[PDB]
Amino acid sequence: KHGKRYRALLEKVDPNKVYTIDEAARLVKELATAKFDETVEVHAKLGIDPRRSDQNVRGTVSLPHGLGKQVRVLAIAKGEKIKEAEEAGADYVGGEEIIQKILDGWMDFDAVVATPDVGAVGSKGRILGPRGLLPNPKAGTVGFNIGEIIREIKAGRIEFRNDKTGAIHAPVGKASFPPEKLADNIRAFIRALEAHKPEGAKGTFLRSVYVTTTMGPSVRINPHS
Amino acid sequence: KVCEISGKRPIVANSIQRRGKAKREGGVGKKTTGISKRRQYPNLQKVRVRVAGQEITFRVAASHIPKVYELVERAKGLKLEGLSPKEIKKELL
Amino acid sequence: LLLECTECKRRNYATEKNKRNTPNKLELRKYCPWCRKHTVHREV
RNA sequence: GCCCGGAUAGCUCAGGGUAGAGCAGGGGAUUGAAAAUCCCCGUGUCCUUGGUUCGAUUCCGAGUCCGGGCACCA
RNA sequence: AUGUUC
RNA sequence: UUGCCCGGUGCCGGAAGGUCAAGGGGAGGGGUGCAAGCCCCGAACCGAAGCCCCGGUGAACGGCGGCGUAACUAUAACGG
RNA sequence: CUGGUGUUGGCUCUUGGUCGCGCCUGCGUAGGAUAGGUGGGAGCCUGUGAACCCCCGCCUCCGGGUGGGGGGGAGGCGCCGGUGAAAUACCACCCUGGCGCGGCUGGGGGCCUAACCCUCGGAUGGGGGGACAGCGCUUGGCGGGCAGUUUGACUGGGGCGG
RNA sequence: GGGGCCUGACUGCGAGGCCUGCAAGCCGAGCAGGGGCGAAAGCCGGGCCUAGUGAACCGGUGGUCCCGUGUGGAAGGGCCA
Ligand SMILES: [Mg+2]
Ligand SMILES: [Mg+2]
Ligand SMILES: [Mg+2]
Ligand SMILES: [Mg+2]
Ligand SMILES: [Mg+2]
Ligand SMILES: [Mg+2]
Ligand SMILES: [Mg+2]
Ligand SMILES: [Mg+2]
Repeated sequence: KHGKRYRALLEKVDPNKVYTIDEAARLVKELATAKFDETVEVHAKLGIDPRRSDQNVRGTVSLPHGLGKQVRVLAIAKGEKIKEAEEAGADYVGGEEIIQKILDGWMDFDAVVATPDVGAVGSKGRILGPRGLLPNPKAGTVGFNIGEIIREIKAGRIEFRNDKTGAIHAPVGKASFPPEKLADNIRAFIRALEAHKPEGAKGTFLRSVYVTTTMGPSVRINPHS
Repeated sequence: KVCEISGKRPIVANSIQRRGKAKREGGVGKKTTGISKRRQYPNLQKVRVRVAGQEITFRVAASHIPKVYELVERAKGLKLEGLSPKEIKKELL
Repeated sequence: LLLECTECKRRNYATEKNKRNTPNKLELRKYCPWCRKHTVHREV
């Protein structure tokens, strides 16, 4: 029920022991034993009624040290914006007509942004939406400063958004950052959570929080440390 | 009826029925919707006990039940006889 | 629908009413407070 | 006032992406015909309100009208 | 299993 | 000989569910002391019968009121 | 009638409800088919024994999930592609609903005799019931069996209507 | 009827009156506080007017120069809303 390669990692964690945001940042890159540059995931179980849609931790956070990723941004805009965005960093732009090229079949982008005055984008959206890619105001991806947004996206500004279980998760780096550079990124994440606490919530906010990799085991940790 | 040791007897007590919400709470307050005479009896109970030859039994209040045993002991100094559990009884204090 | 107006942060009072479906969402209104004189006032 | 539940087509009712059987009308189909039987039609503010969401009749919170139980009404 | 008529 | 109707009411039964008292419980809060403390409020939640609910019951309370259709008419064994 | 409590004591048995804690668990259609939510994810497993037959165990929507194991002896799975609202390996955080040990709080039985209760040609005794019943205090319920009362005025009489 | 800034649908009062069995109801110049519109004169203490209402009691909430049962507090009242 588990990799020879994985069970060789169970030895290197203590279930019970709670770690510290650098014990874990040191410890993590030697739990990235899979044949590629693993991502370092942070996982908080939260103290919200996940049902009370208003106690809903949705946001984004700009991550210093970024994500180590390579996010290919599709934009959608008319007049002037178009290019203040073609450059600013985007890889496919613009500009209204490509929703037909969203026949679809065409999905070769990892994130999407748009200027408010396309509204009309959001209708046709059914294919873009449940994949979490449909430009929002809520988390991330709509504004008239579309370059200002394309930019920070590329310096790995992550969405995050609690789920129907009260849990929340985020990529916060690669197992190939210094540990000083995760550790910081981890701290930048909680700080975002902590400031998206629904004011109106019983119990301790971050009941649990863990750190882990794609393909690794987790580390029960102490936020603030 | 009556405790043979403690003298407790039934007493008259009204029973008050109230409706409403206390002023201590939401309020306006309580209105009495009926007050009725009734009696409260003591909790008399039978206590048989050995003493001397004869048995002897007491109608006594639950509260004072021990006091019966507390008598029986303190009547080991008395000179107790005659097929007269009657008399044994008045002889207890 | 009936309703108060409170000098900002605190007490005070004046009280009017709005028609809730039609334009209400938080009543904001410049008004004189007895206690310490002349202010905004939110609904309550 | 508090706690529960209900509100979906003309009526009677089923049910996070989508609105349905049933009855009555009308076409078909089956029979040599006729009944019985089978199939296909057209029907909604999904009580109202704000939320959550890319999407709400569905999830949330409020409100109205009903129903059940318990408070109580100056 | 049922399953009318001319 | 004593029909039809168990929806409502009553009685009989019923360990799905709703609600419901004292009491238990104390998340959390308060008054006062220099403090140990002493006094209160109080949220989950546990908490009977009852009522609601489910089934039965007529020599239990009761209820049995009202478009089309046959040799003309009328009526209607027959349907709704 | 009903909870609580006193009178009221001795032993058990096994039940809910809720929490640690472990195991499990997830099925509209379409679709390889049993798709719980959200991350992460391009790679994961494999002489630490693939495919493929078997059999053991739980779970089952009877299709298969899922744990192990024989035998076998080197490939399988995932990206891709179809379908779908949504993907599939692998990894993580998440009672979603069970089970199993346990804590903590209720419930219902059984057995006992010694309180209480009944009984025996009078009995310090024997028998039967038995901590129930009876009875005290308190809770809430049913309660025309009974009680005390209310049941407006105007009005071409009053009532009905208004 | 249309448009712009506003919030006087002010606080503190109120000469004088209409109405009137009481109680209620009604109109109100003017003064001060602080304000709005207007260049200014000035106007603004809701609505063209006359229906859209309910004494007291008992409670609830928000304030607050008040009382606080030997004393300090507290309980609980009062007063203003
Ligand atoms: Mg005692
Ligand atoms: Mg019946
Ligand atoms: Mg009673
Ligand atoms: Mg009478
Ligand atoms: Mg005057
Ligand atoms: Mg009075
Ligand atoms: Mg008062
Ligand atoms: Mg004093």
